[PDB]
Amino acid sequence: MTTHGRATHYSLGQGNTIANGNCSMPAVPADRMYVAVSSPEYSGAAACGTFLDVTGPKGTVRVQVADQCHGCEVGHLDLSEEAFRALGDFNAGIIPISYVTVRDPAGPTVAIRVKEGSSRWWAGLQVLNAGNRIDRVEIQAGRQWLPLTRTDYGYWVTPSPIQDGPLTVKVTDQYGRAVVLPGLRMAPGEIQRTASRFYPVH
Repeated sequence: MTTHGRATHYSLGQGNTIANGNCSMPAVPADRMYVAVSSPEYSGAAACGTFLDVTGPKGTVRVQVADQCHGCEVGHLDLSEEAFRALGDFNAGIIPISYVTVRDPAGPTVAIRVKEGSSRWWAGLQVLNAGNRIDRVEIQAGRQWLPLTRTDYGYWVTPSPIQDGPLTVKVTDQYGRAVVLPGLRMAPGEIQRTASRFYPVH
């Protein structure tokens, strides 16, 4: 589904090592290709981590959805300066664009970052590199599953305490595909990379 609209530009700059953009990314992407999307498209942070292929005057660039543009209408992207320069003249100010959300974008394996401050009492998890929208995130409780609550800042939080010991996390994407991630540690701040993927490399 192609959206027709416009792009302006902004910058998160260097960023920090904790939370970048409303999506609270661990880092500004190294290629500096990212975007802030309108509140409806941000969709309570459900758009976080997804990718847009944006077509402008000079060609097409892929950007990671990393932020919310509160003042943007639907169809109006706030591109990183770097993405904007790739599509148009930097001094243009605003450029016409068309864009689509990328299905199953190439990328690394799934990772989980436990939010700083997390404990058995209350914890937050961020899912990295799912590629598409995440429908739900669950933590194992015995042989049941405790469902997490999607925050509007890129994490999933516990509605009630979790069990001690290694965490097993189940992540189901918008297309019903699930990954189960065993052996995760209560390691706040750490990016815990796994072997799991929702779809293959090729």
